[PDB]
Amino acid sequence: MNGTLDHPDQPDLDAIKMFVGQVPRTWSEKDLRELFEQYGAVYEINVLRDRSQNPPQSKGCCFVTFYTRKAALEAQNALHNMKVLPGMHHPIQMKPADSEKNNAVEDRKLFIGMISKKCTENDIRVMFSSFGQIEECRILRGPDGLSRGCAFVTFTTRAMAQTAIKAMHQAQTMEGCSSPMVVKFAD
Repeated sequence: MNGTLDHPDQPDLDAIKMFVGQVPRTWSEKDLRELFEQYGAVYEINVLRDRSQNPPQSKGCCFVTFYTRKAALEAQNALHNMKVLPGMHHPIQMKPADSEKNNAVEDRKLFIGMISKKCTENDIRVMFSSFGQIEECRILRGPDGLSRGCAFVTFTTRAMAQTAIKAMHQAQTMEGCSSPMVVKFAD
């Protein structure tokens, strides 16, 4: 028969989801499945294109779902949120559930190069708290006796993060240490 109980055997979507961008698409769908099979036990694979017409065209995107999450672990080492291919002329991008990359912190990153030695990591939070909600606060200091002068920050909304730039990048500590200050979103 045919029925979409949504949970005929698996009462949890704790399996695994994968998203790919810029895939050769030089082969068929079934054949494509084989490629993902090398990462574990696949289950459902769908490739987008939309009747492969002119207005749409195969966007080279494919998402696969597995049945053995344990097997999916290996795939992470094989690709993870960041993957690198030869680069000759056959690039493909494989990432797993961008919504739960786990490395959501990287989603919003700020980089500071020159900061006052009298700056602590949590202390940095205080200044950034003036902007909005902060996900993570990081500072780099050396046991030389003071902070080497570098800091990393993670900010909920990129827009809010941009504000920090104006507060630092467009201000500089020309009063406490008398030196330009640079802060920019990671890339």
